Amino acid sequence: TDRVSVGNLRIARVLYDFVNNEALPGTDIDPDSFWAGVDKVVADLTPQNQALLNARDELQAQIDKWHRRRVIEPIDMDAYRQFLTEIGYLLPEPDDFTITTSGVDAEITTTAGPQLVVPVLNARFALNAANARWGSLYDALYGTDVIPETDGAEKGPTYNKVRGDKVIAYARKFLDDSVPLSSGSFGDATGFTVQDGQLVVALPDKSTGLANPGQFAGYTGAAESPTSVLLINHGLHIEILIDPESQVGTTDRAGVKDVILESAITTIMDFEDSVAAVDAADKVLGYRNWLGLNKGDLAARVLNRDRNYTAPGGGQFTLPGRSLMFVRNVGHLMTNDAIVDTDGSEVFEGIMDALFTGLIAIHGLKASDGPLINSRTGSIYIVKPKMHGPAEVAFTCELFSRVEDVLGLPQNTMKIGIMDEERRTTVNLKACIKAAADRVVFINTGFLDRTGDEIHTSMEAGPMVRKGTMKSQPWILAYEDHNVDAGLAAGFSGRAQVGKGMWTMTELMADMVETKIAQPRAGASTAWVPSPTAATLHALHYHQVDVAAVQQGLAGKRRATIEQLLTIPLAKELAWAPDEIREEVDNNCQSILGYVVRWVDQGVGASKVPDIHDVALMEDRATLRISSQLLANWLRHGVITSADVRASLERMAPLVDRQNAGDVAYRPMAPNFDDSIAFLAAQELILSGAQQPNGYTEPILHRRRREFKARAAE
Ligand SMILES: O=C(O)c1cc(-c2ccc(Cl)s2)on1
Ligand SMILES: [Mg+2]
Repeated sequence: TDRVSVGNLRIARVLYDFVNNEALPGTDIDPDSFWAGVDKVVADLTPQNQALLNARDELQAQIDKWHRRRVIEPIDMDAYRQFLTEIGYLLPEPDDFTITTSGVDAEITTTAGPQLVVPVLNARFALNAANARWGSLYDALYGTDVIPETDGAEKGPTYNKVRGDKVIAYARKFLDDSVPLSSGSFGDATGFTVQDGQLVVALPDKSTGLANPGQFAGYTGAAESPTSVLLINHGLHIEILIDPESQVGTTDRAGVKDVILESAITTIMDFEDSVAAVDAADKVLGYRNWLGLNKGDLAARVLNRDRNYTAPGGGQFTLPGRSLMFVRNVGHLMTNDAIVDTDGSEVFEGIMDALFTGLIAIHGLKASDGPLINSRTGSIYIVKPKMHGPAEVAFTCELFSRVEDVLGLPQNTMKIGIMDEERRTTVNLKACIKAAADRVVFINTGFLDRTGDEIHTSMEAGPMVRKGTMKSQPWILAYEDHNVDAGLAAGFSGRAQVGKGMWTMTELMADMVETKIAQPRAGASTAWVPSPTAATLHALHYHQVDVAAVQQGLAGKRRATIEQLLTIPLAKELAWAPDEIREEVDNNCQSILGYVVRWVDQGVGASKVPDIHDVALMEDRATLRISSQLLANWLRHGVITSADVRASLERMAPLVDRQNAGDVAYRPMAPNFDDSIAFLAAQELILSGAQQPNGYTEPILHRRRREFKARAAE
């Protein structure tokens, strides 16, 4: 074949060449000893990796049997919880502690703000995310529905002045609320001056300074009529751009051209649920973009330089122009044929990701060719998804230690962002944080994956409530609060991020601005957004809410009990009219088909996907886990029949077809269903759902995408 032998490993040539030619030079790692390290790490850690995956299985089987041997009305929580304890699912909670993680950048320890997640296989997206640290508020307001397209203020082929004026008024209001003047409002401002280290704002009748002079952070141009004024509020920068000669500036009372907000403070470059990578060629493409980002030479459009300002006093300084990058590795489950052993057995992809994304990240710790791209404090930031419990966390930390040795990095260089998205992590969260107490830089919650796990875990208990209902169930509200509580009690405030989930409705920005404010109000120092535009709008929330104060107020509170966490989301007796059952089935089948068809046919793992009511959603692969699990649960307990499932898939497929009309490379699923690899993938996810380990959709998706790629190669 086309593989390179390195001890017991057989490495795909594309990967071997990529690493030797592009990734290794400049790192001062001996190529030969790097590869020997790969072979030794893979050999040493593979059995523990497999042991952990079998443990998930054995635990799940015991819970399955517990439910099946019982026939009682409601679950006896006391009994249930004692059972989870005996079998090792629920572990004892350790004593209080404070995390000791060190060498972490300010963006993570201190600054509260939006966090972008983007598919690393899409160079354009990744570049846009990296540059999304600063974004135009005017663009974000004019371009979306945050300013209503009421009569007269609608978006046309060209500039609407009525609408522009609403934009301007909106941002004036933001400035008054965020950086208030001593007297009067920015709405009446006439000009900006810097007089002896102090900001002077001219009003029609008088002039005034800031109510808090310290929020003045700097300017550009001459103090006597600056080209911009830089402000700071809750650690986030705001920049007023001054230019009376611009399209918008000409019509403005102070000649203001735009307001620029520091938005995406950090970004997660994603190798997991937002991308489709099923072989060596797909992995190399992702690795190559990750390398381009870290070397700062990725182009598809390039990376921004830092921003230059004059201090208020008159000196000079500089602010980062790029979002600080994390990478999200895949989790413990999947293998990938980018490397096989002599037996033909695929190597664990999570193990490979640590080695290769870790190797590659070394470049971000040094000079691009300009200044060094990423971490100035010398850290590598890796998000590790889908872990179940503190043993799996300890394993990931040991994998990182071993990689650090192979790479010649100081111990604890590789920091860990722990996703709390699996039930066995949730109920043992404190122990999970403790297992990573010297590497952890965040914890984070989310709707989709965690709900998918909830469904699979109690699959045998009975029929679950509908998908839309899940978002307001006691278990999940408790899960959200417990996560914040565990983080703050572990000393995250001032040290590590406490993060919340993605806003998926990309076009519903008015709704996001209205509702997402709940997350920083709950003490989240960060939350996920789908686009640079959403990052700029969500940044508004951090100007309104003092997250640090919120966190300080929550300290010491125990707002969720183990009993609440363990409250299974079972439907009541006879909860749904027949029409309601049908809507939910259609809803879920459309969700699966819509996402699956792009994934299997085009290898796209994230995009704006129209839902059943044509609302544009940007969800990752976890949308598949939840939908397939709910349908599998409804089929399992006799809520619906296999003909209902079939009929819905067939009803939804043409709909998904016409929803993809704009796409030149799209191939329809209807009417030849059993010919469409994608349609068959969607069906398999449902009918085999209950048998997939923890409801994970990767084994099936990966197989079907590989099958599609093979067909197309003929
Ligand atoms: O719903 C989620 O959890 C989620 C959505 C995404 C996205 C990846 C790329 C985008 Cl662009 S949005 O990542 N996680
Ligand atoms: Mg997830």
